Amino acid sequence: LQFVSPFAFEAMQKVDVVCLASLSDPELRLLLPCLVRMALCAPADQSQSWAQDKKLILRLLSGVEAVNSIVALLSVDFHALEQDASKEQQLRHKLQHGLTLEFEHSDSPRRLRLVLSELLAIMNKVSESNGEFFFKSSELFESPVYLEEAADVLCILQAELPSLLPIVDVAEALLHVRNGAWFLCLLVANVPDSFNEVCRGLIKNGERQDEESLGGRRRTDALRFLCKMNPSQALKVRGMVVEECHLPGLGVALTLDHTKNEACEDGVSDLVCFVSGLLLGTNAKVRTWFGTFIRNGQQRKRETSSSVLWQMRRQLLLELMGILPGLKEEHVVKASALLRLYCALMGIAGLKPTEEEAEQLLQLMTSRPPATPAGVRFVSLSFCMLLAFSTLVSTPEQEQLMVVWLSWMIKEEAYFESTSGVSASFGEMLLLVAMYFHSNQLSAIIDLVCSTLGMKIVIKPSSLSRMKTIFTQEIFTEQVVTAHAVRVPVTSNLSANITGFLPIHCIYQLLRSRSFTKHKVSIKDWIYRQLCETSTPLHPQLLPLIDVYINSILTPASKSNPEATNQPVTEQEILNIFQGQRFSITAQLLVLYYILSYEEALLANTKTLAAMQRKPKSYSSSLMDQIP
Amino acid sequence: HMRLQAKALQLIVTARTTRGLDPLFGMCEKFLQEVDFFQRYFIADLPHLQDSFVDKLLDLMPRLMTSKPAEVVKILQTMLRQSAFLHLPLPEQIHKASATIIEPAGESDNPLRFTSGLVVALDVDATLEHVQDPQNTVKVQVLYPDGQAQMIHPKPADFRNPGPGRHRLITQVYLSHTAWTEACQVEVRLLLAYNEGTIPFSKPVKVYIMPKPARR
Amino acid sequence: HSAQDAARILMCHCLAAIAMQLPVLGDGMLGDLMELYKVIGRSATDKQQELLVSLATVIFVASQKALSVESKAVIKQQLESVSNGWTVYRIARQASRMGNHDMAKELYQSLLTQVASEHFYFWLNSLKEFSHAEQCLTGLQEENYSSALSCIAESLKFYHKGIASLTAASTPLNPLSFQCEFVKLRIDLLQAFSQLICTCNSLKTSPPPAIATTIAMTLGNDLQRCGRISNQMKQSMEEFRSLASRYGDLYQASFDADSATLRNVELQQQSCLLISHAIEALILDPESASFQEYGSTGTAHADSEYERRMMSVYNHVLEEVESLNRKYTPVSYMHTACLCNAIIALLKVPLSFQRYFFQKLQSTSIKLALSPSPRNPAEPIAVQNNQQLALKVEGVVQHGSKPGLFRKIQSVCLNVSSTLQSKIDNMTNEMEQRVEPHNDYFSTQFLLNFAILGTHNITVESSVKDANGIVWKTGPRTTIFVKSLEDPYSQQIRLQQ
Amino acid sequence: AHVWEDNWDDDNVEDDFSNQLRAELEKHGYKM
Repeated sequence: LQFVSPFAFEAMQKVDVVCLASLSDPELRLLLPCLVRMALCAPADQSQSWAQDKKLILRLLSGVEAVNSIVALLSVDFHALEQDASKEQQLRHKLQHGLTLEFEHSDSPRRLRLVLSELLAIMNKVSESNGEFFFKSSELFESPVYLEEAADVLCILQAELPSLLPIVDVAEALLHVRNGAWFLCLLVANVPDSFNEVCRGLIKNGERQDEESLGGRRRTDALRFLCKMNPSQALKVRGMVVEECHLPGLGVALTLDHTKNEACEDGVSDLVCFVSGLLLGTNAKVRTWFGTFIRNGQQRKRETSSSVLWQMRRQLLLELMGILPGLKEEHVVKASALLRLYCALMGIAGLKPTEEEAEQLLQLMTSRPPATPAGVRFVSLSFCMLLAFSTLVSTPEQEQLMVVWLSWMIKEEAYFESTSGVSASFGEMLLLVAMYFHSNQLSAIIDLVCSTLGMKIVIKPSSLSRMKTIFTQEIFTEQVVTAHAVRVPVTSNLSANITGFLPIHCIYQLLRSRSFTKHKVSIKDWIYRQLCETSTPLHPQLLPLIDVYINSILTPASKSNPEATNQPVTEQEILNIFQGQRFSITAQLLVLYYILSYEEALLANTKTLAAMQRKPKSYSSSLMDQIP
Repeated sequence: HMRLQAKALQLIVTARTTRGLDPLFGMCEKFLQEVDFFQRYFIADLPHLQDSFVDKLLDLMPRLMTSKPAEVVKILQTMLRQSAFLHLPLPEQIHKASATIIEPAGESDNPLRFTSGLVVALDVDATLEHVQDPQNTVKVQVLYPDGQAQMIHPKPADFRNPGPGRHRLITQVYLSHTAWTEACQVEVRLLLAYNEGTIPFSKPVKVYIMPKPARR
Repeated sequence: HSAQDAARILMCHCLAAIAMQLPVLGDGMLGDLMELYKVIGRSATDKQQELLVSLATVIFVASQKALSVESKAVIKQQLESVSNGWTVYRIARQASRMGNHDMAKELYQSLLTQVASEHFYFWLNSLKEFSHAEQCLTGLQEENYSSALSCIAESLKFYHKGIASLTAASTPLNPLSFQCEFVKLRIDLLQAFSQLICTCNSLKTSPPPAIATTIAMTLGNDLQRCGRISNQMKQSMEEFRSLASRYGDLYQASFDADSATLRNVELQQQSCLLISHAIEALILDPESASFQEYGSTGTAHADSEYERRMMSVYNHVLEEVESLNRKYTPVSYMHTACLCNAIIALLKVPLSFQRYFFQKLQSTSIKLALSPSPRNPAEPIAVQNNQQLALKVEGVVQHGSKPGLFRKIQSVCLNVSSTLQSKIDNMTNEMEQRVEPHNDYFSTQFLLNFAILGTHNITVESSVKDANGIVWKTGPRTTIFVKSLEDPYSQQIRLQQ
Repeated sequence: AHVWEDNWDDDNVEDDFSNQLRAELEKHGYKM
C-alpha cells in the first residue's frame, strides 16, 4: 500500500496549484475526489485568482476516468439517499454474491447505499460496544483490488453527508476497520483542516495505560501514520498526548520519530528533555501515569525489540556511548542530565537496568571530570547516585572500582574545592554522611540523598548497611574524617538563616568526641576563620561550640595522656580582630564571649590545671585594656 | 443628585459590558424614569442647582426620549465626564449615630452550652447614640456560622431613654440550632434599616455557642 | 559624545526611558550609539559590565526593528573581547524583553554551551528555543498565507522543544508555573491561529456546494448560506473564548507581577477576545451583532511601544470589521481575507517576554492549614451525620521580601464546598467568608451539614482580595476526605420505618 | 526616586534563582 506523501498533503493544505501540478500521478489518483469536487462544484469564492486556480485544477485533472465515476456518484440523488439512511438508522435503533461483487456489479446508487449501510452498521456496533474493541470484517474493505475506488466513495460520502456522518465517528469506525488506517489517511488527505479534530477524537477515545491491546496498537499505528504524513504537527500531537494522559508509548513513538528526523549532537536530545520533563515535572498525574507505563514495560518479561520501551532504552544507551570517552570538558553537563534521567528511571519509575547498563553506569560514575564547578556538581550527583542505588555495584570488580574511585576522591577533595573556587559542597556532604554513618543516622542519609537529587525516592536501609560496611572500615576512619573535617572550608556568611545540617554541627560533634586532640589536629585556625567570617543573626550552635572548645583547651582528653591539648587563640589575632572597620559586629561579640569564658574557666578549674602543670598563657593586661 | 449620578455610572458600566439591545433599552427606560421621579419629587431647588448634571440633563431630556440608547449612553458618558461638582451646604451641629454593644463582652472562652434544638436566651445590651426612631430602625442581626442571617426585632419597651437623644437597648436574642461537634462563634451585630435596605453601624461581637446532643 | 564614562550609564537609563516612551528617538540616530559602543572597550576599565549592559539595552530599544547583522556582529565582537557570562546573559535578557530574538538566540546558544548545572541548562535551552521560534515568526511576509502557516508550523515545533525543556527545568523548588503556563497559552494561541487560517483556506473546499447538495441553497435549512466551514467557525469561536478564559485565569492566579507584565497578559487576552469578536460579528449573525466601537480608542497613554503597536492593530481590525460588517452575505467572500489580515498583523507584532516571566518579586503565599480531626493518612474522617461538622481553618501569610512592592493584601475570601466522593455533586454547601487578617495569622470556623452515606471531598480556596479590590485567585486549594457513618439505633429505627 | 523604574538591571532587586545563576556564571566569567 502507498500512503499519502507529506509533500502532497502540504500541497493540498496550502492549495498551491503549481505544487499540485508538480506532484506526480499516483498521489493525484489518491487525491482525486476533493480536487474534482473543487473543479466541478459551485465555488464559494468567486475571485479571479481562484478562477485561474480552478482552470489549473482542470489542467491537472486531465487524464482520469475516475473523474467521470465521481461525476456519476455526484449525479446520484443525495436527498433520497439521506432520507433512506435516516429511516434505516431508525429501523436499526428499533445478497447471494459477496459484498465486493455487489459493489462491482451494482450501479453507483447501490454502491453508495451498501457502503453507507456498512459504515452505519459499524458505527452502531461501536456505539453498542461502548469502548470495547472488536474486529469487523468486510470483504469490500479487505479486498486490495478495490481499495482505491472504495476510499474515493468513502470520501464522497464524507464530503456529502456532514451531519449524517460525523468525521470523528467515521474515524473511530475506520479505526475498527482493518485497512481503515490507510482509509483514514486518505480521508484526512482529502479534508486537511479536520486533522486536529481527528487526532483529538482518537486520543479522547483511546485507552489510558494499554499499548498491548489490539485496539490500542491499531490506534497507535494509525496516529503514527498520521504523524508520518504530517511531520510538522507531530509535536503538536505529542502535546495533546501529554495533555490528555493517554498512550504514553505513542508519545514515546513521536519523540523517537522526531529525534530520528532531527540530528543535533551539540545539545541534549529531545528524548532526554521530554522524558525528564515528564518524570520530574510538577504534574503529579502525568508523573504517576508515566510511572505506571514504565512499571508495565518493566513487568513485561517478553523481550520484544519492537517495543518502544526497549527502543528508547537503546537510544539512551547509544547516547551514553556517544558521551563516554578521561572525560571531556563540554560533555559534563550532558552526562549529569543523563544521570538525573537515569535516576528518574530506576528510582521513581522502577526500571530495572540490565548488566551492561549497570556496567556503563559504574563507568560513568568512575569517570574523572575536570576540576570545574560543573565537575563538582557531577561528582556530587554521582556519589549520591551510587549511595542511592548500591544495587548497581554487585561484583567485586566494580566493588574495588568504586573503592579506588572514592579513594581518588578523598585524595582530591580539597584540591577540587581549591581549583573550583566554590566551597566543597561535595566535601561537606561527604563529611555529613561520614558522621551520619558513624552515628547511624540513616534517615538523615536518606533525606540528604533525596535533597541532593532534587526528587523523592525510597532507599533500602540494608543496602545502606552494606555501604556502611564498605564505608566505615577502609575508606573513612576517625583520623581520616578528622583530617577531612579540618580541610573542609568554613561555611561562608554563617547565620541562622542558612538552615540544614552544617559543618559547624559536624565540628561541634567532633569536638564533643575530642577526636581532634586525640589525632593531633590543629583546630584553632578553623574556629578563628569561621568566627571571623560569621555575621548576624546567630546560628545557635556557636555558643556550645565555643564552650566545648574552651573546655577542650583546659581539660585534657585522657588521664593517661594529659598532653592532649588544643592551642588557644593568639593575642595578636585578638588585636587584629579588635582593630576598630574591617570586621563584623557579631565576630568580636563572640570573641569577647570566648576570652571572658576563657578567663573565668581558668580561674574556676585551676585544680585540674594545677594537676597538669601546663598553665597556659594567661592573657596580657595590654590585651585586656585594649578590649572595649 | 449623587444617587442619580451613581445610577448613571452603573448604567454606563452595564452598557459597556452588555450586548443585548433590549436590556440596554430597559435599563435606559428605568434610568430616565428615575430621573423623571427625581424632578417630579424635587420641582424645587432647580435654581439652586447651577450648571448641574441633573438640570442640564433635564434641559436635554426630550432628545433622550427621541434618540437610541447607544447615543444616549455616549452623551451621558461625556456629559457626566464634564458635568460638575455641587456644593454641599454644611448644617448646624449634627451627629452621626453610634451603636456600641457593651454586653455580651465576647472575650469569654467559656462557651455557652445547651442541648440540641433547644434555645438559649442571650441578653443584648447596647448603647445607641443620636438615633431618631430607634424602636423602628435599630434591629438585631445574628449570623449563625452555617451562614444564615436571622433578623430579630426588639419590642418597643426595650428602648429605654435615660436622657436626650441617647438610648439603651436591652433585649433577648433567642439562639438555637442543631448540635455541633465543637464550640463555634455566632456573630451579633446591630443593623439599621430604613424606608428598603440595611446598614451596619456597630462593631460585631462573637459569642461562643455549643449545643450538646440529647442525654438519652 | 562628550562624557567621561561615569554618567553614561545614568543617562543611558534615562534616554532608554525616553525612547521607551517615544519610539522615533532610536532609529533617528542609530549610528552614534553604536560609535559609543565601539569605543567602550578602550574607554572603560571599572564598570565596563554595567555600561555595556545599559548601552546594549538602548541599542535594542533603538533597533526595535530587525537588527542589522553587521551591528550584532560588532556587538558579539566586543562581548567576546571582554564580558562576564552574567553580563552577556543580562544583554540577552534585555534582548528578550525588547524583542530582538535573533541576537537572543545567539546569546542563549553561547550560554547553553557553557552553563554548569542541570535546571540552569534546561532553562537556558528553553529560552533559546523560544528565541529561535520568535525569530522564525518575525521571518514573515505580508499577504502570503501558505508561507505564514509554514512559519507558524516551524515556530510551533520550536516552542514544543522549548516547552519540553522548560518542563525539564521545572523543580519542586522555584517552580516555573507562570512561565510554563504562559508559554503553553501562547502555544495554544498559535495553534488556534493555524487552525483558523487552515479553515480560512478550506473555506473554498466546496462547503457551499455541500450545503446546496444537502438542502436548497435558497432558504437554507441549516443556515443562510450554510457551511461545515461555518460549523468549524463556531468551533473556533468557542475555542478562542475558552482560551481567553484561560488567560484571565492565568492572570488572576499570577497576581504577583508588576504593572507591565500584568498589562502584557491583558493585551494577550485582548488579542484573543478580538479574534473571538471578529469571527463572531462577521462570520456569524451581523444583524444580531450590530456592534460599533463608539468609544474612545487610540490614546497614547500606553506604557509600551509594544502595547501601542498591538493597540493600533486593534484599531485597524475594528475599523475594517466595522466597514465590512454588512457588505456581504454569510458566504464570507472577503471575510476570510479580513481575518487573514488580522492574523498577519497580530503575528507581525512579535512578542514581549517580560519581568515575571523573568525575575520574580513580592512572592506572597498563604499556608492555609485546616485543622479538623487530624487525618495523618488519607483515611476519611468519621462524622455521626446527625449533628454537624466544624472545620477550624487557619491561614498564615508569608512574604519573600518587602510585602508591599506592588499589591498589599487586605482581605482573604475563603471558599469552601463539598462534593460526593462516592458517585447535585453535593454542591449545596457553597460557603465563602471574608476574613480580614488583622495580623499575619487568621482562623475561621466553618460548619458543614450533610446526611449522606458516602464519602465526601471538602475543598477550600484562599481568594486573596487586595486593597483596591480584585479577585486574585491564588492559594493552595487543599482538599480533605470526610467519612459519614450513622447510629445503629438510627439505622434500626429507619429499618423499622 | 531612581532614574528608570522598570529597571531589570539592578543587583539587590534580583531574586534567589538567578542569584544562584549569578554565582555560577560569575564563577564562569567568559563566553566563546
